[PDB]
Amino acid sequence: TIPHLAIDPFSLDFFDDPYPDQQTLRDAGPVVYLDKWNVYGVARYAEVHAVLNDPTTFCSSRGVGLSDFKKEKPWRPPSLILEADPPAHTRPRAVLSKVLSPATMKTIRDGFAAAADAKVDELLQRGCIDAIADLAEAYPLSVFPDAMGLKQEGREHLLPYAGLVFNAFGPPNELRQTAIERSAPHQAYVNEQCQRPNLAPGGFGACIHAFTDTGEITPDEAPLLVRSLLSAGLDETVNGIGAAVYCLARFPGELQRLRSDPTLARNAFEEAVRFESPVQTFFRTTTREVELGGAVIGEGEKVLMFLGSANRDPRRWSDPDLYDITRKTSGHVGFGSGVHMCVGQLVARLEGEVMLSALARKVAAIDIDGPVKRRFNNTLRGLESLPVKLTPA
Ligand code: HEM
Ligand SMILES: [Cl-]
Repeated sequence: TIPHLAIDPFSLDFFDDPYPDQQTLRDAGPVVYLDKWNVYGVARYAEVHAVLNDPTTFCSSRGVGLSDFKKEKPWRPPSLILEADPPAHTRPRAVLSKVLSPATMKTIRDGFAAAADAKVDELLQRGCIDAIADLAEAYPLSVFPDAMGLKQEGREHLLPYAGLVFNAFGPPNELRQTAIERSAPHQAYVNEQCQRPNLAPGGFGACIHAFTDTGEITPDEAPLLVRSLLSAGLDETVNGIGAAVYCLARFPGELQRLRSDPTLARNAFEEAVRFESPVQTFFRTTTREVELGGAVIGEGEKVLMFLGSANRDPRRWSDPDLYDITRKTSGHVGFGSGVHMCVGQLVARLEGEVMLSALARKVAAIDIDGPVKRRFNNTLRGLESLPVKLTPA
């Protein structure tokens, strides 16, 4: 009933161009079995959405990577929020919801937008830049560690730690094992920055620790919750911004539209998240036998959701492979869906919006003028290097 496929969704060959293989996964059926890793796969929008919105049946507490925590030790203590199910999930989720709240965005927006405008001004002075290192990476590094309240020393550890976390979701291939091999110093830095004295007042980290007063989290829970914001947030936002620039470079008509109406900045970033889906994949584990799209999956089985494929499923999207900054993007799963939907999505959309706004107001053209190079990660899709020439407006 269920087709078996030999496609390795974590192969370098696959990362180089996933889109043909994703149609193959979508069209083979609503539920596939991937023989290479012994997991079920769902690549159509409808089934991905169904799995995300039934956390009771498709739990996260047994891990959202390939590894099943009922069978193997996690490579690090479990996240109190990503790797938890309701009800244990609920109060740490509420805390991070308040730490990264609609009202909190007001406190940071002016400084985030000023840093984005200043970065664009700086890059226009240079002309030909690397839109990854010099923009997609430089800008979040210039705002988020400060907004966290991190000290300056040691920040070189943040990007290697983030890439490790997302490689560790993958299967035990060389990408993952090389990442854990090099992990000890980055792990040591992050855990130490999670302690309350090392987090500057008014920042996200201090604010998490302040919630230990309310009964929502205990003092001994705060460091692990801070860890969440030093694990998630950087690489996806970097890849999202780099994806936006990439699209604006390859689809100049959309840059011209954005220039003519800079208020499209926020949706242009959201369309970039759907179009490239920085978070490509996530696992769930069945807590029972379940019927999913005509297929029967037993208990304790790993289910791989293809988020990026779901975002390009023609059964849901008109012209899915076109970048359209006026698309009705509501309902894409680039941030997930349901109880675990990205709690930091307001931070990400804010960083993305103000950067695209600065480009929309300050740049006339963005032209690729060098070899484009892809960055390989078990879970993240993004670019290594994007040489562009910026033309001032
Ligand atoms: C373009 C940027 C981003 C993308 C594409 C993205 C993607 C995602 C996705 C797909 C999930 C779902 C996890 C699941 O369903 O198991 C998630 C959850 C999460 N994200 Fe984001 N994220 C982004 C930015 C951020 C930022 C900026 C932060 C923090 C400031 C953050 C923190 C978190 C946390 C803590 C969770 C776990 C939430 C929970 O389990 O309830 N993310 N993210
Ligand atoms: Cl760790």
